[PDB]
Amino acid sequence: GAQVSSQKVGAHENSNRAYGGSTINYTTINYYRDSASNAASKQDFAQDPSKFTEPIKDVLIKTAPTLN
Amino acid sequence: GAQVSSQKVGAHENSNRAYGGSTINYTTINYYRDSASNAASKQDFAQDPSKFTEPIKDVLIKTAPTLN
Amino acid sequence: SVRVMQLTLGNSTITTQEAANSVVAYGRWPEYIKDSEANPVDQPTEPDVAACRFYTLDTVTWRKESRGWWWKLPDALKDMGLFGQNMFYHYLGRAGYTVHVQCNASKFHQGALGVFAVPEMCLAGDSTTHMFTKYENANPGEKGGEFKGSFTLDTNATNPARNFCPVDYLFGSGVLAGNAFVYPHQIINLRTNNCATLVLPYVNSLSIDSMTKHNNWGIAILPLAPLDFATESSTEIPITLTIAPMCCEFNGLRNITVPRTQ
Amino acid sequence: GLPVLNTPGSNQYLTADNYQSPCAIPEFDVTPPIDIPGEVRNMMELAEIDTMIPLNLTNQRKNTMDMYRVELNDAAHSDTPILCLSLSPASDPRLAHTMLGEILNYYTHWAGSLKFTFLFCGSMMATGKLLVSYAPPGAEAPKSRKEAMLGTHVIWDIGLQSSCTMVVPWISNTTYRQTINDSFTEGGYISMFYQTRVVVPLSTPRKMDILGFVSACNDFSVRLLRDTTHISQEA
Amino acid sequence: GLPVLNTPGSNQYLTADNYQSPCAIPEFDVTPPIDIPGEVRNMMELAEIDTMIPLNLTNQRKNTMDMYRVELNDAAHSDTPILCLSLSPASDPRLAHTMLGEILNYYTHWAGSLKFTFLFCGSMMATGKLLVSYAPPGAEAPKSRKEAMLGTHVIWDIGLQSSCTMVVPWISNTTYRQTINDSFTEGGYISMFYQTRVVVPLSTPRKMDILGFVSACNDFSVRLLRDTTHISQEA
Amino acid sequence: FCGSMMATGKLLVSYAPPGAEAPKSRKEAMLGTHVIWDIGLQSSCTMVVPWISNTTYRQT
Amino acid sequence: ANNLPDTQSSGPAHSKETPALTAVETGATNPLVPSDTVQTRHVIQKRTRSESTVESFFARGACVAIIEVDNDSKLFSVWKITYKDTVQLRRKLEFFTYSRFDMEFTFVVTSNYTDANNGHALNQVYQIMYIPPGAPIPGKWNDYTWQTSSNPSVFYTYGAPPARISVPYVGIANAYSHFYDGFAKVPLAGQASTEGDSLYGAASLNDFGSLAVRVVNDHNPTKLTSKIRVYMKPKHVRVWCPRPPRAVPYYGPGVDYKDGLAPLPGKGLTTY
Ligand SMILES: COc1ccc(OCc2ccc(COc3c(Cl)cccc3Cl)cc2)c(Cl)c1
Repeated sequence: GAQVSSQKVGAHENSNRAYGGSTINYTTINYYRDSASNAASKQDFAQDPSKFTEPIKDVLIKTAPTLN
Repeated sequence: GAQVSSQKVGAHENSNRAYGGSTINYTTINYYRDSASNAASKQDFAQDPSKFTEPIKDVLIKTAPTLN
Repeated sequence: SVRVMQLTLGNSTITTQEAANSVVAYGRWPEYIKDSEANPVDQPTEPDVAACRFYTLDTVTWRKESRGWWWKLPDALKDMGLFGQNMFYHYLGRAGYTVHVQCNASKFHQGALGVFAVPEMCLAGDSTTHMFTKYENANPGEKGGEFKGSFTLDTNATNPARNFCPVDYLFGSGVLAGNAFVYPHQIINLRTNNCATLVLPYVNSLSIDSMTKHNNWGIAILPLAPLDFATESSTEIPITLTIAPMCCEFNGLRNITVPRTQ
Repeated sequence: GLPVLNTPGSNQYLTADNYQSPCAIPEFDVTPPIDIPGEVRNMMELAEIDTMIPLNLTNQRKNTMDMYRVELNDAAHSDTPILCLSLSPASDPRLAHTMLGEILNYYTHWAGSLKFTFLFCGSMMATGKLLVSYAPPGAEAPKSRKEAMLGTHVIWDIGLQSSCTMVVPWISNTTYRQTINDSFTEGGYISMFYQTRVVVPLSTPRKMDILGFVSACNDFSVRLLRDTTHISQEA
Repeated sequence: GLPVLNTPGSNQYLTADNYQSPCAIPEFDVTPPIDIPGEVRNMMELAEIDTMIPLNLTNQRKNTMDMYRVELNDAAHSDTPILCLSLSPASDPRLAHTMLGEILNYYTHWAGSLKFTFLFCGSMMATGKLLVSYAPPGAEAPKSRKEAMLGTHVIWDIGLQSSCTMVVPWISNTTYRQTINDSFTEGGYISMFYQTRVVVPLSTPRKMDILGFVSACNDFSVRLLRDTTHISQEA
Repeated sequence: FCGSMMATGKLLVSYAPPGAEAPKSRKEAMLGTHVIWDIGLQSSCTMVVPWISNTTYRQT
Repeated sequence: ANNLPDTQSSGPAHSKETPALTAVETGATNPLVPSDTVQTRHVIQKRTRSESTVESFFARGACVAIIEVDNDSKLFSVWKITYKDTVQLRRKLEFFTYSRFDMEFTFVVTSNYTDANNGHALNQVYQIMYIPPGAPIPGKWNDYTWQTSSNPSVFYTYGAPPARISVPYVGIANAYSHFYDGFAKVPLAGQASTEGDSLYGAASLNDFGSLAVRVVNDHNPTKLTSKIRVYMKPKHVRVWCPRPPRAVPYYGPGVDYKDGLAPLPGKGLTTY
């Protein structure tokens, strides 16, 4: 039940282990039945800001005149 | 001897790990020989209340007249 | 074009020749409750055309000295035809809205109105007692309320007003008004447009709620650039508010609710 | 040995934890089970059994067998309620001590439909029609049959089938209600009225009792285990 | 048991750790989610929405609706600035309280491009051309249109399209700038001048306002979460 | 609309099927069939009075 | 939590496309990038928004309460659960209208002798009992309620690493409401003014219950005080409807204000 993800290496050691292998991976295993007990995975996604930045009914191009 | 079950995720993180993978599973291993030492699995079943709610000899339909 | 539109709901139609597009809040169009998100088990009532139509609330007048206006939904529509009837006869109710604010002037007038639709628009009170505003004052109906230029604490201990004291630059809630642009909005700049149109889906932490106890949306109108004309220190232009409920569905029918007033 | 790092929470005792521990009586020959009748798997099974409601909590009747009896009579038709109740299954004094109410007091939230069954204990010669009603919260509590009839109701005709069930559907704003009296999660009102009137011939008792029962429907659930106030211990 | 060795750091409590812990309310029936409109995934989404800038912080205008209004007039052409600002989005008093500035105050570093949009609120009969400018740090802050015109600038012609946007490109020595006033990571100057002049006919207001807005571009990012000075608590 | 080009305004044209009190305020009129006319380039506005009748034909 | 787009090189322009001009009246923000208004070079973007994700923004243990108990009724204390007793976490949560997450609670316990030269006591054990709305609240530091047969309790031994437990999403709605524009009651026509009156913006009178804390050891005449600092961290976070942050000082559980109403300093319009 182990989950193996890879790390985003910031500072690199003068090793090939700093660039590949299990040496740039980390392992995770959940010990509790309730999902609330789990830690945060932090592999979180993003989205389009459009719902806030452009909640416009008739879609407009920046090059084209906004007021038409 | 590890037992791998899946959790019933309540609050979901903005990750795909919150929806799949070993990240929504939990692992268990018994360390003691006596079953008394074990924790509760909590994967418990339910049953029909009929033995209490309808301990009637001649089965009756709700749509049909009870006193016949 | 971006400027000419026609909105038809039920037996009511609105036309405009000077629009600046329309905003659909959070990109969500109003909808009915899906079976997967349903809660109350009883068959809902959906008045449809009888309730989902354009209702014109009272016209307010904009002057050089105006600080702003506010309304609460569904509150402002509680006395509107069959929408109000269904609201009071049912324990639970849900609805989206099409808010159409109207304000025309001339090519020699200036001014800009910021029209904001705020989910859970909680306003600040007038006393040192927290959350002291009383039901009757929080729900003015179609006449709504007004913003003030400053905070004035109610000191009458014998007869507390138990009212709101929404200061304009503090957006009536202790936040800076310039940041209110994070909420769905449009601007009625007199040199550009006649109106502002906002389509609001139902927003809440529940699928359906009590319309009498809870106001889902708040409409705030603030003069971003004050009204000015030719050389007439004296200038008044009306601001009419027309709102239409959408996808109305009510649950929990019983005897009618008659709330306490004034 | 294997390098370890102690995380916060170490050496604590969570009363609701679920860990393993050594057995103090190892290799014990456990007595095998036998198939005993009446096994229970879920507490909700018990909440679905009809239990008699102590409807008459008047000073002379409360805490006696009379608290369970609601008397009717052959008087001319009246629009006044025979009984009134609030849908607060865990807190209303009339519901809080039924099997359903007892279980709800070990939990913080409840959700689902309920059903009230009434038994007519008059003679066979007695007839009558009654209106049982349920009004979702938010308006004035019904005080006449005219107001009650506008909400959920079942018109009970008395005859061979001695009982009548009225289902109080789950009509709520929140996904779960609280087991305490709280206006935010208020449930509504239950009331009964005479539709026509109880009619009896000569040589027949003019007053008789009806008994009420309450149980949970198959969509009923509770959550957040808590301690009940129904049991205490002094010193 | 299994031989272990406790490493330094054991039994400590790092406020920013990410470990598992036992659940105090096991088997709780969690209320499922509903699709509520307006969900947010990243704080940077909020920094990309135009927010009005309180440009006029003069003693009579600060902390009133007038702090947002910058007045223009039909006077003859002048080379003096209409407004001046420093590119310190988190620290300059005029930028520090915008939605962008508020978010930047919860982080120690910022990097990316910004854009300033100006709205003309004069009458339809009013015309004019304005020069909006951005001067990277290192030289004298522009005090005349002649100096401003030598840096990044957009000549705004007023007409149908009421607004004009000037993008302040990411021109920096360091890979990230600090959210505090620091010369090492200084950003430059923003200023506005009249290109020609505002012209209005008769029977038209000779003074009008313009409103400014600021938002982050799609290449904007912040790092190192810290506490803001924008909220305090006495006693 | 035969006003000058510099004139603007919004008007509400209404139609109320028979049976209730004839509308005397905009508040009553707005509850029936209506078209909100915005004055501008298109000089005219049309309001359709739909056939809403009990009988199949009305008398003249 | 990802990458940002590269800057593409952009040359001069002379066209009828004018991205610099716009109309903010529509309610939209102009999505310009540097190459729209200036000549740009190609830059391969390596910066990411990994730390500004909704999760990383809240992934910190914030203090929400400091419960105090004097082991010489103060032998035990009760804290009504809330996030509004402090200002820092509260302000961050209020950037949004609704939220849904799990919670991690860490308890830092400290104690000391009030007297520099008097008294002595053996190591203390604390009991932190959660009393869900409805459960009986302790009247004495040692009454029957502390048996916790159903309420979750945490027994902490002084000196041990801070205690820590996780709580699931416990709301009765589909999300937690940071703002509730309404009342718990509707006053009906005819009823006395005392009737149907409730607080504005308040839901349940007892939303989440409270914590009852006590020292389990028998109290000695020695003067001692203990403080339990409660730290809470939202994990597995989802938030809806952004709102402008609090600009003036908080004045209670509501959006009420009173004191610091003039937050901005003075600055010359033409002063850099
Ligand atoms: C929107 O932001 C929110 C929403 C809800 C919150 O509180 C809900 C809540 C409900 C129950 C418990 C009980 O938790 C505990 C248990 Cl079981 C055992 C021991 C100790 C604790 Cl501590 C704790 C918090 C907070 Cl603090 C912020």
